[PDB]
Amino acid sequence: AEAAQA
Amino acid sequence: NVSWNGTNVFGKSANLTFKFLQSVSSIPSGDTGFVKFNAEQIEQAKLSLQSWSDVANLTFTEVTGNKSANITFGNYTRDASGNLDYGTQAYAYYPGNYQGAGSSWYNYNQSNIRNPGSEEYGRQTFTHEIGHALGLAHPGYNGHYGGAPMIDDIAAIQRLYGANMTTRTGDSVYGFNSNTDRDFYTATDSSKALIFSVWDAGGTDTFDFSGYSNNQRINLNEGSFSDVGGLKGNVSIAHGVTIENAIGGSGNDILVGNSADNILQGGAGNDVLYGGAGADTLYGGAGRDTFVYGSGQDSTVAAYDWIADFQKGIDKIDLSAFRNEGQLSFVQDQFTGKGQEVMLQWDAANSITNLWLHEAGHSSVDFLVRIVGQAAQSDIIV
Ligand SMILES: [Ca+2]
Ligand SMILES: [Ca+2]
Ligand SMILES: [Ca+2]
Ligand SMILES: [Ca+2]
Ligand SMILES: [Ca+2]
Ligand SMILES: [Ca+2]
Ligand SMILES: [Ca+2]
Ligand SMILES: [Cl-]
Ligand SMILES: [Cl-]
Repeated sequence: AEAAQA
Repeated sequence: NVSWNGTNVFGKSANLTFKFLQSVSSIPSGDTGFVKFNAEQIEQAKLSLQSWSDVANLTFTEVTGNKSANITFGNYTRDASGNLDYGTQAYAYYPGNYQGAGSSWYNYNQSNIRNPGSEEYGRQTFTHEIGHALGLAHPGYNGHYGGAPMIDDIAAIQRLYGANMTTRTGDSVYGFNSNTDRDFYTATDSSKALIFSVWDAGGTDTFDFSGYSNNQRINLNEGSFSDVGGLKGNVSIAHGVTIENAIGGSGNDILVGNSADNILQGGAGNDVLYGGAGADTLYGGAGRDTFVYGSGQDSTVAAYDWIADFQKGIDKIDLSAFRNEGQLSFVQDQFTGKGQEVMLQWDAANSITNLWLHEAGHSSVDFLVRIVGQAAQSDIIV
């Protein structure tokens, strides 16, 4: 699962 | 809940490997235009890894060549269509056995990504991305960005891998004159902003915020936030940590101790010092300072406060909180037994003033503050 940075 | 030890496994340490990719066959997101980490990115990434292994039971060992690694680092520059991407920032993948698990990716077209050592958002991004590659769902000030794990991050990561009890177990100083050898805990001059949540596993420790002229609010309570160097809520103390001492700056500060024995120094300016429970030693510093007492338990005879630099006619001792059970009366040289009485007693031989308070409902006189110097009745706020 992926988490993106703002 | 996921971690490198599996799903729903808590408090289990991990030894992990990491690698700076030199090439790729593909990026798991479909992005393209791979670029390997530069020397500055490498250094800053290692500092970010260190800030995680500082607080939780993790070890990180770099590998190279064709060895696989738990956590990887690489840059991208283009989308799946092959068009330049100057909009996005970074992303990372959870721990697991799937392809690209633990990998983290950063947009090389961003100056903050290329120069994370001089552009604070870059370092913060590394820290957050590593946080996610470790299993954190949602990792993460006048335009500044904290580069290290914050209070909730610390709790969460320790939940997963256990707390690191070997970290800074000696007498540690945070802020100015820091001995931590961590950039995020260190201020070198008054223009340096501090943003951190302190993890500390033992010893007698100090918050040294002496280099600032802003009015500061410094709280030594576990889990509490402080307003430091003119910022707000920029400093905090992680759950499970006891910090003992604090030094304010030249501003008008508030220093709040905890239940431990605290040494509090106001510095210049007009400060409010509150020792709380335990035997505290209080230095108001230059200026008109107020030493606050909120209950009889603040300064029992068996564990009394010292006020070491009291200035008669200038400083104040605040006992107004005792009103709630009857307002205090000043007696000159003897108690009546009625209770709610305050006496200053001069010890000429030692030049110590003993502040005695006989509290309502106490059979004996159980409240004492010892003062190095003279104090007058008009110095006491009842
Ligand atoms: Ca320490
Ligand atoms: Ca400590
Ligand atoms: Ca001050
Ligand atoms: Ca205390
Ligand atoms: Ca002062
Ligand atoms: Ca003073
Ligand atoms: Ca106290
Ligand atoms: Cl490390
Ligand atoms: Cl230390």
